[PDB]
Amino acid sequence: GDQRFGDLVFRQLAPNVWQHTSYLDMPGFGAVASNGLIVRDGGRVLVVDTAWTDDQTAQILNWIKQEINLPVALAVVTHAHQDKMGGMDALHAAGIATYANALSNQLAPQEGMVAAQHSLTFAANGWVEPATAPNFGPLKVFYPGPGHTSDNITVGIDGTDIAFGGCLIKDSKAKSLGNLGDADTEHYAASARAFGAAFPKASMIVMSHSAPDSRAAITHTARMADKLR
Ligand SMILES: COc1cc(C)cc2oc(=O)cc(CP(=O)(O)O)c12
Ligand SMILES: [Zn+2]
Repeated sequence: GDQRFGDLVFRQLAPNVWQHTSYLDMPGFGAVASNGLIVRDGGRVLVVDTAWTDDQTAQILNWIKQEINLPVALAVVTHAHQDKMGGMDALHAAGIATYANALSNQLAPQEGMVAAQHSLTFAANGWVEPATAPNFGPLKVFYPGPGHTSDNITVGIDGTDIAFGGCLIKDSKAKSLGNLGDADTEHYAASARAFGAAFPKASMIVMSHSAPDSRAAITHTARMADKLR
């Protein structure tokens, strides 16, 4: 079940995979939950996305120390908004190697974010160029095209049924596509479907603002995005 740890929530999704959840009271939008992932790969831990803030991200590291007690080898962050990169300084203070889409690192300063230390680049078909993602273990990084943002990336976990859509994917009952302020509305539907096609065996879809869902999250998100065109 859900584990409350200070102001954060942690939920085990698989033997080696947990979801981290943090909250930011955004004036005009309530207290918004954001989810990322924690993956144990043998004797090390890999993180997908920060929490909203440095303090919350340090608390993620504290939870990892108490519940897993292995070094965090790297973190990858999935676009240049605060819910995904707001805690970069906490990762750096902890000595953790950080990775983001090159475009996310380019956008970070203007978005008020600190850039990751390393830039991922992507082949024309969307798969990460492997030399830019060394030692990623089971994390398979895919750029599906522009959607929630132009830089949004996605992550599958090899050896599990889990894929992470970040803010690109909304749950199967969602009423809207959320914050479209930086979105590519023309390309969103295709990008959502490209995420599903990249991880065809993923039956558990994890996303930024809802609990994990079935693949109906992908079909429903794409069908809603069909309207934006
Ligand atoms: C940049 O961020 C946001 C901006 C605005 C105007 C509203 C928002 O409302 C949310 O609920 C979540 C976010 C972060 P997100 O776009 O999900 O990365 C958000
Ligand atoms: Zn965003």
